[PDB]
Amino acid sequence: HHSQDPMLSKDIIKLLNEQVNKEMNSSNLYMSMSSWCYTHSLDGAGLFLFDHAAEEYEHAKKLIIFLNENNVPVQLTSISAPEHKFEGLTQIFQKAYELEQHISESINNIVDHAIKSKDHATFNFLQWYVAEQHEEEVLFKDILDKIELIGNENHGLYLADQYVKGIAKSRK
Amino acid sequence: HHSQDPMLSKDIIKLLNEQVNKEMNSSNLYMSMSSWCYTHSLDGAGLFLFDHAAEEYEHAKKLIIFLNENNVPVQLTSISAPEHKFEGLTQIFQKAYELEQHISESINNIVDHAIKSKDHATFNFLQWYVAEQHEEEVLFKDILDKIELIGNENHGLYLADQYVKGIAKSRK
Amino acid sequence: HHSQDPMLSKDIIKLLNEQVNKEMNSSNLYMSMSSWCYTHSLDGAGLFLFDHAAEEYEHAKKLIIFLNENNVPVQLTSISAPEHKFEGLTQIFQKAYELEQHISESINNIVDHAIKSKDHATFNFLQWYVAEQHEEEVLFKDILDKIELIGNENHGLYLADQYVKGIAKSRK
Amino acid sequence: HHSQDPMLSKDIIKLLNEQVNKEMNSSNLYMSMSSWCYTHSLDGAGLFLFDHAAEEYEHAKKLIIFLNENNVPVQLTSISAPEHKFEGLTQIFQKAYELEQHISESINNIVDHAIKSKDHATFNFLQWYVAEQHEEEVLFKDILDKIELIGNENHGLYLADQYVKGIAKSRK
Amino acid sequence: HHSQDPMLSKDIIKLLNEQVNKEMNSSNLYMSMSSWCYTHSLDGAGLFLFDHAAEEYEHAKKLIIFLNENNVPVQLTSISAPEHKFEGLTQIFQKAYELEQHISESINNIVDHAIKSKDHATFNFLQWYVAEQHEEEVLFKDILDKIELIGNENHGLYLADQYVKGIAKSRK
Amino acid sequence: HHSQDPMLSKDIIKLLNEQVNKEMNSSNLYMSMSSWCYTHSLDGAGLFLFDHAAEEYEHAKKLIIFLNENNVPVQLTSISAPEHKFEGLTQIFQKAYELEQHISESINNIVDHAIKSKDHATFNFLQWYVAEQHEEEVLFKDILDKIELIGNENHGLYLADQYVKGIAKSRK
Ligand SMILES: [Fe+3]
Ligand SMILES: [Fe+3]
Ligand SMILES: [Fe+3]
Repeated sequence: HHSQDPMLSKDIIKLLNEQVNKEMNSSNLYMSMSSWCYTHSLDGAGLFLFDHAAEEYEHAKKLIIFLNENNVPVQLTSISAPEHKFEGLTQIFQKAYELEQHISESINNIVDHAIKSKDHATFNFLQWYVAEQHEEEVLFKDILDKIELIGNENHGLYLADQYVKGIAKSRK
Repeated sequence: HHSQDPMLSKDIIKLLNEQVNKEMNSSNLYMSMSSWCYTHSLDGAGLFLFDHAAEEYEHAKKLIIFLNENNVPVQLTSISAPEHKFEGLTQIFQKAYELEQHISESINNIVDHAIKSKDHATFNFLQWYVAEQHEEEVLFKDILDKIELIGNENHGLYLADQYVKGIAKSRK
Repeated sequence: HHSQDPMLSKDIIKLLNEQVNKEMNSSNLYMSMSSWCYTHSLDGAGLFLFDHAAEEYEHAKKLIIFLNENNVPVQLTSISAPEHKFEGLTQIFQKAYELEQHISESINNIVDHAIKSKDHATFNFLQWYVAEQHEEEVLFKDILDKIELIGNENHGLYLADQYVKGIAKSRK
Repeated sequence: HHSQDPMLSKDIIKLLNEQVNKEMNSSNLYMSMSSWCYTHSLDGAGLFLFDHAAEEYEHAKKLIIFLNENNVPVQLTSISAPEHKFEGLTQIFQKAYELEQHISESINNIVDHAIKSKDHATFNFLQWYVAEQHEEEVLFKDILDKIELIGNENHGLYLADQYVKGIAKSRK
Repeated sequence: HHSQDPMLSKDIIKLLNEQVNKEMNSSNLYMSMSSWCYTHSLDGAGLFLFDHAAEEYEHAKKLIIFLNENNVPVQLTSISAPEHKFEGLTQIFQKAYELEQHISESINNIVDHAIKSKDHATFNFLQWYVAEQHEEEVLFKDILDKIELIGNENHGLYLADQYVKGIAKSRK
Repeated sequence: HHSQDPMLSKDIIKLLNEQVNKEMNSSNLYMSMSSWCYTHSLDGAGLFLFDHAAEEYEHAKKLIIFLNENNVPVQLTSISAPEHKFEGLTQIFQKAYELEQHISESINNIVDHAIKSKDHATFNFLQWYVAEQHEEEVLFKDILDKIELIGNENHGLYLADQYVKGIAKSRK
């Protein structure tokens, strides 16, 4: 039996497949960061990072669904082993913010390419992912600002972790 | 600051971390199988395997949560790129059933090691996973039985797919 | 008394008027394909196609609305008689799939042209149309995939027409 | 496979098909009339005529449904480009009123022919259409009467348009 | 303490801050136009323009919120004293329509610069403003059309004002 | 057509017009203060100051409405560019408190003048603005006291910002 060919172009397909893989690699990094937090008495950040990892996995799932609906093969490659050694809460969120910047940029690249290809079906699809990612990027900026404002004198780590715990619970 | 040590023993920790990575590998193989289905007109199987893949990741997450609560560092390894090429619906489900059999034995091995090293907190936490995994294994057996009963003469494939679609929709 | 000039530019105006006429054309072609179906015992496909025709005409209306609100005169041209002879269920849905592909492209062209001329009012207006059209194009791909999976052995036509009836009942 | 032959007679079939084409032609004429009004600061009449154009299209769909149900092929022919230049509001509604009288007459002719041929299934079907068309004819007569009562010295045009706008909102 | 850098580029920041100040200038011109209306017995126009001025300030606030969330300093300049003298209702609405045209182009220019520098978070945030501004521009076109249709012979002004009053009350 | 003259005296008119302008200049200063906060990791104060700016703009709007109702021309002059450089959270609220004192005094001056002119309509109108302003002045005193009580050792800025954030949210 004959199945219709992929409804997207080759280049867009490769970009989307790679984006799936990035979100999965993010999801695992955030779980590793979360574990670091949980095993260094920072369960606030641990919870926050664990839930954020599931958001990133949710993005991968949504990209997959869009691939499936366009009859495009999802070609999953490996998910890299995440970094597991960290210096502290601040460094974790500094790395997290940098990652979220990289992810926003990776989406921009696909969106841009959609515009050049005049693939507006894909452009239109992504816009929801653009908006969501922007809010995530802003969130990590805010958390990082806050961790840095509090500092790590005496009870500062505890205060930071309680602040993040509040965000985790708010965003449920 | 001092954070308490891991509350489980070295050997249990190794088995549990192995199982997390194993569930993640399975999850991605199911995603790949799902995509094959979606790109060969079998959207019922497609959906079924997509939802099943998501549920295997949920198992990995549940193990991670248990690890975190016990102050055990999660050790996420690289997740293997799944097989992308399959011969047809029957062979996907034979390979899936065989995988679920292996996952059931993996879990049995951890539970056995818990009994033997007298870790009943772990024994007890795992029971819920034993029961859920057993239902998943039976389900794959039943799907395979049905695929084999229908055959692929004439519109056997369509019928098999619609049947699988019904299962997927009833489980949501 | 003086009425404000058209709020869109000449090129955009022409492309939008041409799209109005094309949607009217496509509506009539789907009506004709629907009638073929109904007069050859395929009332599932006849309903589906009738309701789709109605929806093409709704797209026409929405374009007209946008033209009116911008003080742009609507220039309806002749609608040519649609094709009325067809070879069968598969060939109708093959043709309709190709028409949907062509419509998706005709819209991508308008959108590109909006971007190009910085008419973002019109870009923003079209995005709902891009989204809807994508879902229609996807739907015809899925219906054509299912018809080809089922085939026209024995009661294949019946099964395929009943599947399409299911779709039609579901979309209402 | 054998599909049952048309349930209606040749003559009725031709008259119903030519009525479908007339209603589609009317719909487009009404759209063109609406556009003239919207582009000459007469949005009351613009709305009114657009909505009336949609209703004429619904009449065409209902005739098509009847044909499909009787296993009669629908034969859509060319729909001619409507007139797009008009002299003013009064002329538009004079021309519309004349068209509605012609529409009423063409329906009367089909009903007469059903009686002659003792097609009472058709006669019975047409009754709802006779009733609705008479309501539409009266409506156009009433709007024309009001347009002629108001005049176009001096803010006559505005008052007429506001009155028509009131009707459009009331009927929807 | 270190606070993260502005998340947007220099050129976008300049365009956005320019737009904030531009919306504030417009807002005050609308307030001034409103007052002229209120002091020349045109309280319908008065209300309409007051509410519209308040809504332009809301646009400035929405831009500011976006700037704040991106860690971009808001640069508020002096806001120009508006024109206080006008010739009449028609000339107020001609000048208002011309302003809305300019505001629509200003926004188009920012959106275009976002596409070009691949800032889609900004592109995406702005779309909502494009759509709202388009509706505002159409509204001013429609009001001007109506003012021009009614004229100012006899109680044309009263009628125009009452019409505008109706619009203002329906939009609250 | 003849419009009634202003129902207020010249001196009161000039005072009220100036008060409109002061509240607008306040609104923009508070937004500048708010931006400073938001770009120095103080989003609590940023939110609080942003919302307070909208309260000040609301006062300007209410003064405007009273002018309009008395047939008094609103003669808007420029809104000065606000200060944008600040040393810290304490200095911001020290400047804010001083401003609120100046604003309370400016209202007293108009109220006083109303008493001397025996303009009791205006005296009565303002009393609501007197009460509101007094509560605002007390608020800034309280916030300033609190910021000064907390200090800016280690985590003091964070604690102050969280305290203010609590007020912002309370007052919504
Ligand atoms: Fe399983
Ligand atoms: Fe009148
Ligand atoms: Fe505007």
